[PDB]
Amino acid sequence: GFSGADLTEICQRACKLAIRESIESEIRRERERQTNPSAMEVEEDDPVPEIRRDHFEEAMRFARRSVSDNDIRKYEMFAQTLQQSRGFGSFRFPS
Amino acid sequence: GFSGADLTEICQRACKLAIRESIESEIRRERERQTNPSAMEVEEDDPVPEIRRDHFEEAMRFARRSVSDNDIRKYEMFAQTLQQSRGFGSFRFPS
Amino acid sequence: GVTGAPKKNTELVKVMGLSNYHCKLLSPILARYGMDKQTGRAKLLRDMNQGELFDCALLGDRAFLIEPEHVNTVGYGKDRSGSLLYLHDTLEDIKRANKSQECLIPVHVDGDGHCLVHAVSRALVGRELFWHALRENLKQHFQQHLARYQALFHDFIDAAEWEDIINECDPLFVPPEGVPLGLRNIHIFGLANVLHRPIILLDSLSGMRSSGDYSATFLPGLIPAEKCTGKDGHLNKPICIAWSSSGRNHYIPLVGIKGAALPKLPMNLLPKAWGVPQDLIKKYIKLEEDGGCVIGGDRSLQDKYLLRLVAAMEEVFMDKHGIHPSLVADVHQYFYRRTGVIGVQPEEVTAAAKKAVMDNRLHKCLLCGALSELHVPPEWLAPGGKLYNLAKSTHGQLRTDKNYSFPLNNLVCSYDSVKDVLVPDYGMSNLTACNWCHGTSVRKVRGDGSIVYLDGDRTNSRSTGGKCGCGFKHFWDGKEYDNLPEAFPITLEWGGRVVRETVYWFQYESDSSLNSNVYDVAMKLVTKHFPGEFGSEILVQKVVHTILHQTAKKNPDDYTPVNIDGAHA
Repeated sequence: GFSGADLTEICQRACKLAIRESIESEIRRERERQTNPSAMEVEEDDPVPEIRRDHFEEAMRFARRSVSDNDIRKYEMFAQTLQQSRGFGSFRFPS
Repeated sequence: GFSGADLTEICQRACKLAIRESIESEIRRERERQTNPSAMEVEEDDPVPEIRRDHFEEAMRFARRSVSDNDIRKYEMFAQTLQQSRGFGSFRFPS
Repeated sequence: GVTGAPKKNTELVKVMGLSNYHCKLLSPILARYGMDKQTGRAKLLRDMNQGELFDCALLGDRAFLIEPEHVNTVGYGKDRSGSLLYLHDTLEDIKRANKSQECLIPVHVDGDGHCLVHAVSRALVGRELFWHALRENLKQHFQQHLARYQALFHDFIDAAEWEDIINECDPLFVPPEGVPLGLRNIHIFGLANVLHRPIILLDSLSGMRSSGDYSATFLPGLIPAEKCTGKDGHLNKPICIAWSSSGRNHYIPLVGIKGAALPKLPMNLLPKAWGVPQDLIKKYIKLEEDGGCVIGGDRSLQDKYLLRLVAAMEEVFMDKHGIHPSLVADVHQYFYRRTGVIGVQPEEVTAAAKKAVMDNRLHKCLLCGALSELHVPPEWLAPGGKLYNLAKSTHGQLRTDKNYSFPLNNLVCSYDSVKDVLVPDYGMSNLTACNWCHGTSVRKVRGDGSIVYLDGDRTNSRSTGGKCGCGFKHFWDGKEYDNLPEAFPITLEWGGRVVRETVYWFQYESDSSLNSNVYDVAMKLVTKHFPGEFGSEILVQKVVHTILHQTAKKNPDDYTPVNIDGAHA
């Protein structure tokens, strides 16, 4: 029953969880390298280049619903007010 | 249950009980030494140099809880409603 | 009311929740079922290939060990009957052999006529759980070695008797009239061979010097001694049994005390072999250097595992019998034991109580725990019955379109044209006063064992804490709350319409999450009374502001629970 504007949240709160895990490991790598500057170990390309499933498996824990169930049988009941005042489809031209 | 601005009157009303005492012990000393204006041994360096516990013993007597326990409920019953509208939990991608 | 609750019978006394009658409702299914170490679900022995009937040979290491705190229990621990004085002459050398300590004791067993294997099962696990396998497989063990049984007893037992002897192992087969209530020693010989274990049947000092061989040492003669050892390479210490009366009709098991000294049986109290050479005492019993033998053992099963196994059988017993065995047990006590008949079949109580399950005719007392039933004989509603007469002068003609409610019996009866009977929906029938103590709070019991509580009904589950004082949990809206909720009305106006609605506001719950949350209580009402109105979000704000101002109690302990008659007064 998710709205069209709470799938634009699941697809962003699942980016912050890959942004944060990038700066984290980017910083935490410089830490250990400065712990052993003589280690010389360089040319490390990237820790996370990719949204990397098990982000969505975590962003779904903060996924709410905008329109509750009662907020649907409020419009769907208004359609059957504009409707139900119609229905002459029984009309048929004789002969 | 003290706010962030009711700990700033256990820390000022604990100073207006030192200003009082250090501004009284100055005056009382002045009338005192007019009994011996020829003493020439007057002017003690400091009568009260220090906030000096047994002031917080007294300033704690005028400490008022700003937010009553019947008003902190209105918020704790909000944030718990932002939760419980969440938690897709057992969500798990296949395989 | 001193007598408002009948004393619990030996079959009905529940030790750690386990009663003999309850175990009798689970033991026959244990004959082909086992407990699973991972799921805890019962599993057919067909899948784990232990045979169709439970192989009692694995039980040779099983000896019951009684705790001192459970000795005083009637039907579980020490027998209180005259067997206490009976065995004292034997108890004189039982104690003194183990340096004057009580090491071997008689144990009370249900007197339903099959106590022999009941005692042996009580000799093995101390419960009535493994007894049923002891007989059915014994009948097969008799058949497989009947020729070898013939080799010894064809000159002592009639050839036609062996067909009757195997009939003795039949579980519910009632022998013809005149048979003394008790099983012969021939089973124990097979049982000793079946268990891969010696079995010792004792009697008084007079019994040993009596010229009868009814007290003898049953050795596994049909099974070689290397097969009569435990998994540690040691011979299985024998289980001991005794005669419980001078009439020789009830068997008792002799077991040691859990955590105490291992019983040692002196030579004068060690009887001669039964049907096998005397030299087999040395071969089949782990014998000591002093001339005696060790009784009981330390390779025993703790009661913690057996508690799962009983629960592991109540699992399938849901599917197979459509009823709970404890629920059957109470039906036995309150309706079958009500007639005073001793020895009622468990199977009849199981099947018939399902009728009470189907129509919800069980109504359990909430104060003394009595299980009451609204049982009406069929003719009472048929022509000539009591309620049959009332419908005519109180509400006129028997009408197929008119239901007849009988407040005196709380039965609401429709008139079925073909049968000419008034049919009360016993689901709609409600007992209002107990027929044991006349307690007004008597409530239905469902087939799953769940009691049909109502709002304000106090459950038997212990309250972990609460201002109620009742010490029990309370049931509400399908949930169990430690306290009863404060209630006070609310005032709703929307679209010109006005609604009275009463608001129940739980508070002071031991578990935090169960306390009321205004943003759910308010939303529930508006949805419940205004489904699909536009702009109701404004109404909810007005509602919330009211409840908060009403629950703002000056003293947090200002507790004024709901006033429900009967639960609290």
